[PDB]
Amino acid sequence: KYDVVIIGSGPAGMTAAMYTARSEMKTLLLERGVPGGQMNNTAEIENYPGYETIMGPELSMKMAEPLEGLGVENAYGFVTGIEDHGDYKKIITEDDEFITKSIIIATGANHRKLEIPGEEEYGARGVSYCAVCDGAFFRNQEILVIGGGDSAVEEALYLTRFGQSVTIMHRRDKLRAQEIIQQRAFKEEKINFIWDSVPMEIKGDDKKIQSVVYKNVKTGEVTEKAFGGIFIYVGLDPVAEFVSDLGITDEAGWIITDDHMRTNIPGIFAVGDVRQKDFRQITTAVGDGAQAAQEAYKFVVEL
Amino acid sequence: KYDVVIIGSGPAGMTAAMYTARSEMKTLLLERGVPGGQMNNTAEIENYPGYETIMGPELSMKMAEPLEGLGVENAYGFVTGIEDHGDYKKIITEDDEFITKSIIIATGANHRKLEIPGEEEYGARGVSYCAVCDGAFFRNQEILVIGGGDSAVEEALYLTRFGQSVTIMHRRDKLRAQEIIQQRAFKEEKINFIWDSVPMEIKGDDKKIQSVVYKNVKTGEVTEKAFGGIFIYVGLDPVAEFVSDLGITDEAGWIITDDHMRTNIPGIFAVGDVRQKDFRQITTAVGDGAQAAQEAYKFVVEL
Ligand SMILES: Cc1cc2nc3c(=O)[nH]c(=O)nc-3n(C[C@H](O)[C@H](O)[C@H](O)COP(=O)(O)OP(=O)(O)OC[C@H]3O[C@@H](n4cnc5c(N)ncnc54)[C@H](O)[C@@H]3O)c2cc1C
Ligand SMILES: Cc1cc2nc3c(=O)[nH]c(=O)nc-3n(C[C@H](O)[C@H](O)[C@H](O)COP(=O)(O)OP(=O)(O)OC[C@H]3O[C@@H](n4cnc5c(N)ncnc54)[C@H](O)[C@@H]3O)c2cc1C
Ligand SMILES: NC(=O)c1ccc[n+]([C@@H]2O[C@H](COP(=O)([O-])OP(=O)(O)OC[C@H]3O[C@@H](n4cnc5c(N)ncnc54)[C@H](OP(=O)(O)O)[C@@H]3O)[C@@H](O)[C@H]2O)c1
Ligand SMILES: NC(=O)c1ccc[n+]([C@@H]2O[C@H](COP(=O)([O-])OP(=O)(O)OC[C@H]3O[C@@H](n4cnc5c(N)ncnc54)[C@H](OP(=O)(O)O)[C@@H]3O)[C@@H](O)[C@H]2O)c1
Repeated sequence: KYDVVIIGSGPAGMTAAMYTARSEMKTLLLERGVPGGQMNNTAEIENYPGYETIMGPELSMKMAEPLEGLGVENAYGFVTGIEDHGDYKKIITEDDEFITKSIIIATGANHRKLEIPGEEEYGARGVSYCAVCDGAFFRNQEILVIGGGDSAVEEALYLTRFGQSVTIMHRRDKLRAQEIIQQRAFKEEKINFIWDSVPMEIKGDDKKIQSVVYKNVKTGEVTEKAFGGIFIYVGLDPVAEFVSDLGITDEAGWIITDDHMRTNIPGIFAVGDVRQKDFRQITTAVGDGAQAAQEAYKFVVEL
Repeated sequence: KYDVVIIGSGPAGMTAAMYTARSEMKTLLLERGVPGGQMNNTAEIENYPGYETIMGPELSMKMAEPLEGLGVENAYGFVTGIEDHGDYKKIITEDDEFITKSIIIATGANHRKLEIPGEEEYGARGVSYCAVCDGAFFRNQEILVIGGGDSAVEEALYLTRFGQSVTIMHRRDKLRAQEIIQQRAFKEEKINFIWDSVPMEIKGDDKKIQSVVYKNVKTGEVTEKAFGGIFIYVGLDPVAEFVSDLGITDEAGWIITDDHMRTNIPGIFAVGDVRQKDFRQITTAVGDGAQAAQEAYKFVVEL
């Protein structure tokens, strides 16, 4: 009944949906939230070719704009499972079932947790995984940012708009982030570093965070320092629970595809951040999405 | 002396160059012509995520804009060859030589010729491979477009701005173009079709084209019909002459890569339309470019 159902309306899904709709495939695009995916949790995007710098939620709106005029059917849905019935597939959401000849899984990735004490307790109250969401709550605070990748370092630079200082705590002595971003952080006067360190405990009063205990990974030295907020950027986990049974995931839970976005299962493709891969960017999301869309067209044509 | 040299400044090269420069790689971007590649020969781009519709040369300018501020060194060059000297590579242009640790080949593809009589003779004078370049010379003419793919059909739709009529001659009875574009052509009153036909001869007076002879591929029926211009869109050939010796090309001349944009030769990558692949779009150009850029960074880091 659908030719293709795309699950997730971040940039990979949105590109896939634009491409399938342009091939006049009967196209359903399911999204649990706001179109844009991670781009809506991104302050400034500088490396999407075509735009010099653009705010994440604006790029999200621009990518979403044409979809309805192309005849993509946009619908709310949280997908909880997928069943392979051979020559069609069923997709289960909270309240619905959808039958389709093909599926493109574009559900992305989620913030990895520290799994330390205080992290859950202070969730609403000092602990954050999203600087554009929460930064303004931390005006004039000493902010801590955990991680040494692109997100940690970019989000620390963004947060300097609000905080008195932002400290980046990284578990080695060399950042993973792109050098251009490293350099901007090195030069920014409101950015401090705690190198070779990991957080051990987030502590507070029963209302909000007050301090963090951490440890040096070369010496075991333990320090406790006051902070008013902590933003955590220690990597990603896959958003793929709805296929855990199906035999298309690696040991960490990422969806395995070949180079044409194909899983094990004929007619189920996966694109973007949810796939097993190293390089997670909007460029490769868009690329993957277009490729899967063309593979779904051919699969459905042949069916 | 360069960390990376990218050859060609279409969207794949431009994305690669943006990414390498952001990793602070000493980056040279060589282009024989105008930045933009094929996008500058494209009238309206509707399927680049982020833009609802944009003229090709404008998207070209937007992609080129940030490169110099990122420290990409933009230079004129027609590359004629590449030598692998093990731990560095040399690139030869008309007048220069460049030494680099890595190379990303982003030189794209060129219009395939019909290789029929009149095609060369009327090159300047009725025969064209570029509608945005030449269309306005054909105002009120009966224009012929050869091919049944995305280019033929889109470029025929564009040309209806100028011609009295545009006829699309395709060698089968079903177009290859995206269905949305097929449908727009079917509905457009100024588009006619000559199905199941191939051109045999382009004829004219010693000044300009006047007629085309063609043949029906199911019956052998031969027809000659008057036209004032012919635009040819019968597919692509690789632009890779400068590596023909090197053992990285297939029998048709496309550059073979794995899924990380790697050739046989360590430190030489290839991206975008020049690669052996099926799906040639700006989305997959940009994707390939970003991936190669990250692979070049790692290669150079390890060297
Ligand atoms: C802080 C930050 C800054 C970044 N900055 C950049 C940058 O500047 N440049 C860049 O190239 N990349 C950047 N990235 C990476 C980029 O955002 C991602 O690579 C990209 O968004 C991945 O797109 P996607 O479509 O695969 O997944 P996502 O954008 O994650 O979209 C997945 C979508 O699936 C939906 N979804 C998930 N589960 C379900 C379900 N069960 N049912 C229905 N819908 C569901 C989600 O709501 C989401 O909208 C950044 C990432 C972060 C966190
Ligand atoms: C008429 C038309 C319409 C199109 N419309 C669309 C569309 O709407 N959407 C879409 O997604 N795709 C479209 N495409 C496809 C898209 O343009 C290409 O996929 C894309 O431009 C490929 O980018 P690239 O960087 O790999 O190669 P290119 O854009 O071809 O760029 C290659 C560059 O290399 C340079 N170069 C070549 N040889 C050398 C040399 N020896 N030394 C130095 N420089 C050199 C060239 O001058 C060129 O600038 C269209 C194509 C055509 C022809
Ligand atoms: N501008 C952009 O293009 C952009 C922006 C944001 C994100 N992204 C992409 O999105 C993907 C995810 O990025 P990310 O930065 O969110 O994750 P990431 O690349 O996995 O980086 C996580 C960082 O946190 C470190 N870390 C992990 N645990 C830690 C701990 N317990 N204490 C201190 N530091 C810890 C990691 O250390 P190690 O380095 O030792 O592993 C790493 O440096 C990447 O592929 C990235 O390039 C891109
Ligand atoms: N909007 C976009 O995304 C867009 C726009 C333009 C181009 N592109 C991409 O760029 C790539 C190249 O596109 P293209 O259209 O230039 O080439 P293409 O996909 O190779 O299509 C060429 C068309 O011409 C036909 N043909 C070949 N020889 C012929 C002859 N002698 N007489 C009549 N018809 C003949 C082919 O026939 P058969 O079909 O029988 O082979 C085919 O239909 C494609 O991958 C395409 O999708 C994309």
